[PDB]
Amino acid sequence: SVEDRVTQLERISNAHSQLLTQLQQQLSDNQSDIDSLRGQIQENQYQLNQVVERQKQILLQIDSLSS
Amino acid sequence: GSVEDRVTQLERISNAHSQLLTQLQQQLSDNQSDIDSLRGQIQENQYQLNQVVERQKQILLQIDSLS
Amino acid sequence: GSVEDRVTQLERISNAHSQLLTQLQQQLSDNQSDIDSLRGQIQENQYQLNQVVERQKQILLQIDSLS
Ligand code: NA
Repeated sequence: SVEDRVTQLERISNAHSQLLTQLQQQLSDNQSDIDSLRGQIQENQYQLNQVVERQKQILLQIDSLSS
Repeated sequence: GSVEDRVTQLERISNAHSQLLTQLQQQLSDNQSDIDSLRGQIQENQYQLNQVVERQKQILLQIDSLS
Repeated sequence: GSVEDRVTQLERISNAHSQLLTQLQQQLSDNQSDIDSLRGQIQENQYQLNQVVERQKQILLQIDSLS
C-alpha cells in the first residue's frame, strides 16, 4: 500500500505538472492582454485631453466673439 | 525519516498544492472574466468619445462661420 | 527504481511545484492589481466624458446667443 500510495502521488504529481504549465501560459497571455487594454485606456485619455483642451479654446473664442 | 513518514509528508504537501491550484484556477477565471469585461467597457467608452470628437468638429464649424 | 528512489524524485518535483506555485500566485496578483487599477482609470475617463457632453450642450446654447 506504500507502493500504491507512491503510485497515486506520481499520478497526482503529473497532473499538477501539466496544470502548472497551462496556468503559466495563460498568466503570461493575460499579462499581454492587459497591456493591450492599458494602452487603449491611455490612448483614449489622451484623446479626451485633446477634446477638453479644445473646449477651453472654444469657450474663450465665444467670450471674444461676445465682445 | 521512515519512507512512511516521507510519503505521509508528500501526501500532505500534495493536498496543499491541490487546494492552492483550485484557488488559483478560480482566481484566474475571475481575472480572465475581468479582462473581457474591461475590454467591453473600453469599447463603449471609445465609441462615446468618437461621437464627442465629431460633435466638437460640428461645433467648430459653427464657430468658424460666426468668426 | 526502488520505492526509496521514487520518493526522493517526488520530493524534488514537489519542491519544484511549491516554487512555481508561489511564482504563479504572484503573477496572478499582479494581473489582478493591474485590472483593478485600469477599472479605476476607465471609470474616471467616463466621468470626465460625461462632463464634456454636458459642456458641449452649454457651448451650443452660447453659440446660439451669438447668432
Ligand atoms: Na466641444
